[PDB]
Amino acid sequence: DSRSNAPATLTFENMAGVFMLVAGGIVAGIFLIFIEIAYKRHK
Amino acid sequence: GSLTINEERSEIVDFSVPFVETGISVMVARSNGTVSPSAFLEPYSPAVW
Repeated sequence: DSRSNAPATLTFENMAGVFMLVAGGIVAGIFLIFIEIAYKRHK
Repeated sequence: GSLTINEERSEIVDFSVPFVETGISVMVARSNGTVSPSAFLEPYSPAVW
């Protein structure tokens, strides 16, 4: 049949660019919250 | 009345001169403006969902 319905569907590319933002949240904080924890805690 | 002149019938009966200018045309149902979103989940392919 002939349809050509919807001149888009948001790619799984730009959302990855959005997915990359939260990923940096998952990777960054732990390393700080773990490593720097040794410093501010003892002295 | 509305009698369309023709060659298939001018044989078995005569015909006078016409008094109109008619053509043949196609008539179709009304013109309507309606949108086509099937489901609201349309803007996103299920790959991202």
